[PDB]
Amino acid sequence: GGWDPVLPSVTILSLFSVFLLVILAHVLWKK
Amino acid sequence: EENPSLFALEAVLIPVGTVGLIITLIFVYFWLER
Repeated sequence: GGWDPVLPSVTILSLFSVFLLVILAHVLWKK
Repeated sequence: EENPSLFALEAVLIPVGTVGLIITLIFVYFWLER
């Protein structure tokens, strides 16, 4: 109790970007 | 009349680019088979 900070939308979008990036690097690495 | 700020938005900067390349790559893998 005392106003807890909440993560922003930019951070979530950033996370999704990194994850998708890992998919691209994984497919090219395994190719 | 429109603004270029929204055209260079975040979705075009990384998610659209990665999603497109990822979909194309997985399709390429399926085509190759082995």
